[PDB]
Amino acid sequence: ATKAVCVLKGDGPVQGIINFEQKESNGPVKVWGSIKGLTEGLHGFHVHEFGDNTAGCTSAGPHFNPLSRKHGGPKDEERHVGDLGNVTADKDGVADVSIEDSVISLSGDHCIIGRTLVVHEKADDLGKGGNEESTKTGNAGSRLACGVIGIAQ
Amino acid sequence: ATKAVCVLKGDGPVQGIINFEQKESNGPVKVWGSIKGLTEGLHGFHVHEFGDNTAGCTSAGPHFNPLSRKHGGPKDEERHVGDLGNVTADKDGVADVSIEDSVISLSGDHCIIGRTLVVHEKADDLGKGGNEESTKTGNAGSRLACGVIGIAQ
Ligand SMILES: [Cu+2]
Ligand SMILES: [Cu+2]
Ligand SMILES: [Zn+2]
Ligand SMILES: [Zn+2]
Repeated sequence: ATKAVCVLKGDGPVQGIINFEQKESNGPVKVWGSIKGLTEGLHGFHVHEFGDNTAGCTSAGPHFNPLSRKHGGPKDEERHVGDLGNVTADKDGVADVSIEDSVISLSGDHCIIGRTLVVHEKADDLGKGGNEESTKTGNAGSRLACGVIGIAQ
Repeated sequence: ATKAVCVLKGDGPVQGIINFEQKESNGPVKVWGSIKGLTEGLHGFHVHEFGDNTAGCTSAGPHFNPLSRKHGGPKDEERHVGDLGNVTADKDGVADVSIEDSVISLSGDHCIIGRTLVVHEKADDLGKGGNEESTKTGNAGSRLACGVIGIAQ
């Protein structure tokens, strides 16, 4: 009955709280919460490798990718472990996050705990961009707000 | 060669960066870094249970204590896993942290990764206080600055 939580923060107005809940060690992880201060529309949303906030969000490194694969959408089989795809922001800048994912986990090889969650400038093209970069970052742009994923009560 | 890192931050002037490095899974963890904005003298210094920063440092919960023991100094056998004792601050407010500890770990049962590090108002009395509270918190007072412990490169 594992739970985790993460406080997203950054240099600008983007901030929020995102919760994690994995009922069973082998099972899927529900991800939910509310991010605000976001430019209206789609935003990239990924778990990055390092829980390092030394030099801001940049220190977090690249997309969490322990199985050494190419970038993709969450439904895609060929994806990064940390590729949680997009989150959608409404008029007044709020994004009411509600994802459910089976690749990430709060335990084991795929353990995201102690690593960084990151919301992004532009939308994640889910790897279907055609250019070189789309296969890596998703062309989702700069890092607006981020936070280290922590064990929750 | 597992490494971790943590950015200590808070409501007031206290801030800093603390590094972790465990060369071997079964071995001790070197803790080092630099905290500043500290009142001159001793300060309590502990790993708390939860990586929760929702409602500030208070969300972190109590001292990390999976073996259900009483508070103590780091050298004491009867201690909390997360009891790293004290850190010393010099005149100009700076505390050059350099601990080495064998109870905490960056892997397994004692895994501190994904949990919160916390620097304190007063000094930790290392459980020798005689009162009720010294057996729990170390009488080290309020939480000045804290941060979630994250996986580092
Ligand atoms: Cu990303
Ligand atoms: Cu403490
Ligand atoms: Zn990716
Ligand atoms: Zn304690």
